[PDB]
Amino acid sequence: IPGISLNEDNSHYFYTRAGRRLSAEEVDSWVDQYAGTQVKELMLCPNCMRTSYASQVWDPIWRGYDPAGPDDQPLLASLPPEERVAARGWIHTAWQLHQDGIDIYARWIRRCRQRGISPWISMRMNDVHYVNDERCFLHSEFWRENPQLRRVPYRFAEWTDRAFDYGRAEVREHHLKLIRELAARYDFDGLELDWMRFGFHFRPGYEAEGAEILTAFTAEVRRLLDDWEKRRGHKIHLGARIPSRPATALGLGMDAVTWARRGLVDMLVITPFWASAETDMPVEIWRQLLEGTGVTLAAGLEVLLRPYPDSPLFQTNSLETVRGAAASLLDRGAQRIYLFNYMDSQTAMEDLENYPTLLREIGSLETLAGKPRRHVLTFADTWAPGEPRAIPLPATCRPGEWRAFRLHTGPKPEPGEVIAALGIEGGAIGPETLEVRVNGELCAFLGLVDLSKPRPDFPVYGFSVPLAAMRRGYNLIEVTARQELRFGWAEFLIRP
Amino acid sequence: IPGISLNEDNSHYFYTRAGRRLSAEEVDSWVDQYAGTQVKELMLCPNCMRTSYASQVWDPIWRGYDPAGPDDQPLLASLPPEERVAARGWIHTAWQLHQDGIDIYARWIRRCRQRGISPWISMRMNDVHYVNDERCFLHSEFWRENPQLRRVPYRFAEWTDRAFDYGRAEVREHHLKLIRELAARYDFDGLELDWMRFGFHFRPGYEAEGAEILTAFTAEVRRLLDDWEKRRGHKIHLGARIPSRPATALGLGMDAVTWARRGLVDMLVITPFWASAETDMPVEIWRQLLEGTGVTLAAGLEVLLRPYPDSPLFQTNSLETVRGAAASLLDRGAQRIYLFNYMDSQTAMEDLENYPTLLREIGSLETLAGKPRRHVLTFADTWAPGEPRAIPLPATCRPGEWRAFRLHTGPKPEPGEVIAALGIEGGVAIGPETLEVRVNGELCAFLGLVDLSKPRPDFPVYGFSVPLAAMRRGYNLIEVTARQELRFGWAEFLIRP
Ligand SMILES: O=C(O)[C@]1(O)C[C@H](O)[C@@H](O)[C@H]([C@H](O)[C@H](O)CO)O1
Ligand SMILES: O=C(O)[C@]1(O)C[C@H](O)[C@@H](O)[C@H]([C@H](O)[C@H](O)CO)O1
Repeated sequence: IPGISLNEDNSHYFYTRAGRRLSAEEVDSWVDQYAGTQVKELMLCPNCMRTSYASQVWDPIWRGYDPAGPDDQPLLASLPPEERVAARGWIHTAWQLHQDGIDIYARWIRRCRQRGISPWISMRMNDVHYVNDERCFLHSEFWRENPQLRRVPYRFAEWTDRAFDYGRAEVREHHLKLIRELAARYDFDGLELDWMRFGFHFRPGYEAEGAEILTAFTAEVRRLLDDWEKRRGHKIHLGARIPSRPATALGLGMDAVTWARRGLVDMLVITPFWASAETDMPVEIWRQLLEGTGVTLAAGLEVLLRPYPDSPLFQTNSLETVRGAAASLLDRGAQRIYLFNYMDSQTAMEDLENYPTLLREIGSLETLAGKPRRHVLTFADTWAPGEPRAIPLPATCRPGEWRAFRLHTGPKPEPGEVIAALGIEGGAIGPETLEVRVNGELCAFLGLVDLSKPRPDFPVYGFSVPLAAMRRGYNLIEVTARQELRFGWAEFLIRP
Repeated sequence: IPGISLNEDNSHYFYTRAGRRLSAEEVDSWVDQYAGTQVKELMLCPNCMRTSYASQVWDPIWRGYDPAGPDDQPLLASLPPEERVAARGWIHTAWQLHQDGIDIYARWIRRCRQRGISPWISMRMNDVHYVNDERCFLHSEFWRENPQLRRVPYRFAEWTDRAFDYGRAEVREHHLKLIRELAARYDFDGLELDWMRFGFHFRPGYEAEGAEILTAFTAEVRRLLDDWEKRRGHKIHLGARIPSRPATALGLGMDAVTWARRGLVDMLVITPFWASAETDMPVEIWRQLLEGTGVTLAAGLEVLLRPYPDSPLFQTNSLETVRGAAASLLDRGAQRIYLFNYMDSQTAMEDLENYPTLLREIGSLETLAGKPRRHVLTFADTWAPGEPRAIPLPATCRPGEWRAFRLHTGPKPEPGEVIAALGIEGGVAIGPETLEVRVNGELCAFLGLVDLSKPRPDFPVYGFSVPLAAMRRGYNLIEVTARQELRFGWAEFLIRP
């Protein structure tokens, strides 16, 4: 009964259905796969710097597009020939829908309402994909012509260096124009301000003035949607995506506790940016901060599952690791599981065969109960400028030294097997090279563990955990090495 | 004004006044030095595992002591000779006070009231100094006979591995006996439960059950003081020292937000353990957490000022660096600056001549305005078991890479000089263009080598002149890129109005 909020990105549908000539019936069929699942809300993203619909205030993705022309036309000249094909799929499918008199977002909203799903619009507030290519098709002409509106003029080390500065009245006006348009065009249940595309909105050093500035913006948005409530005759929700820790969120000019205490929002999605799902987020701290405000707190998953920022492995979550992250977060008081980049194809779990089951299981502790789950150690990808970073892996243990890893495993396990699994990097070990304890109790050596994906490219060794040692919430692995060893992977496997 | 809370530890007075014969008048005079300062409360600590007063429920520090005997006597046997002298100064002075019918805490409490100072008792909840020496004088017999009550039986790698397990009913009862005696013997304005000596109270992995346990314990302390409030005829406050970040505080079984919301405590002191003062603590998050509770939030300073955990430097704060910490934390909304280890001698600021000035300035922005201050980058020394650590220094910048440091420098500077000062390790001297330095994106001019007064590193510190208008209220962001590989070991803002 917490349920699932699921995000469809601005590009996916147009890329993956490219070359078909979609009937209204096919377009509608896309909502149906989520019908009768634990999905309460579809968060339909219509935009990056450009819209995928036929906007009158912003650039549609096809601004500059010659439908009858060759791939190397001006709009696409800047990509290599292979990506021209990919990008033209998105551009051409979205344009061809428009020419057919099909508004994909109005169709999806109307289909959502018929199948008993609450339809949301989620707006990217500051997308910067491929801003290293200034002639790139998916940039607004507003962006292209106003380099003086970028947050970091003195350097280009990162895409977020060329993000819009919401410190500028013209940047806030530009984004308010789209919001005004979306609220007039579409009869949604909720607008979501996706601050986490890409989370960086201000000059470095200006984030405190920043926090005042996004609070006043969110209030003007709330007052706008109030007026539309009278025009639509129903309640219209305002939500926001924000970083996973309060100090990083406030540090990036997002004071959500103020937004919450003032009734500017009624839903908040704590999340990482992209580099990995966080399996461990301070949900109970947020619940205390948000107490009495009646905001829905949603715990945001990402599709990738990676042990540390510099890992060369890029694989996704499986049903077992999502079950792990969901069991844990629901257990900490998350009032929704929010999925991002978990779409029906291309950007999606690698075990796509299990997507129907996933959408029917991870919205409730009751449906995850007695089901195999995996609780993997990852990291927070997002930090405020100069904010000290806390990255648990990789971690070297010298001989005679102790290291501890805490992992949140949500509800006390059902009867069955519990394994503490540790990945060792650099080419190793015997049964006594590690001494392993969970909550102080000695674990038996099991041997090499045959992990299914996601998995590291180095040996993972299993330690058997006395079932009685396992506790509700955090469980503490404490290891000592008799040989210098570097860990690059840690999880609990639970098999009821 | 927010003002100052100042903690007197359980051993300092007895050590420093050793061999004097102390009359009631001299004992009282220890308070007077704080009279007319910005100090509002003195936190009088009467205990480690042993009491410094003549307890009837716990071991006094002199349990086993032969007053007439030599230094080489059972109680002191375990120390080497030159530490016997020091320990014995504490033991004999605490004992001799008692023998003369002087209850030092009763005299200090009484004298606090005469001087307009609010008198508090601060209990050490789980002191573990020298638990490596099971024979040591300062351990309780209860601790010595009951190794099965310790929080980590399977290794000894840290003093906190031999701390009491507050998950045991026997450990709670042992600690509640002292509290019950403290409330009956001393008519104090408040009790502080100092959890932060040494912050580690539960078996590894038991910290969530721990959280319910310390809330229930706190609640019995409040119910006990409610009774004494009727007996004594005035309000008695209850406070706690807890970690500096709410995540770390809850991960060690301290759920202070529950204590506040339920009306158990009316002062929380956020603090490091010891290894350094934190110049940067999330005061705004704590104020949001504590909103509408009426709890006083005090920002805890320690006397050491060190740049990273592995630093071999062990220099203290100066007046300039406490001015800096104080300006910053009051400007974020601390309702008290709380001083631990800033005593009148031995455990003291190294520039001790400036102690009277410090006590009349750091408790208000008004008394800090117009004064030179230093804002130094340090680190948080305390982290919950398995909790990932965020430690900004040292930081290595490769040629063409950028590195950011955020330092909270409180109110916008008055007109004057603002220096971003950066210490570079590894026996390198840079040029004026080896570093490009920016503050809130504005290009800083090269000043040269800065002449720092202590605390200072033992490597060169290079000054960058910051345009005044660039300096912002609160956090100010140093961004640096190196044209040669460098390691930073120090960062600070110097503000000279
Ligand atoms: O933001 C993202 O994490 C992402 O959703 C990932 C997805 O795999 C990719 O196809 C889209 C796409 O790059 C944008 O929609 C273009 O604007 O972006
Ligand atoms: O905890 C501390 O930081 C400290 O207060 C520091 C001080 O410099 C030292 O003298 C005392 C003493 O070690 C205890 O009082 C023993 O019980 O400890």
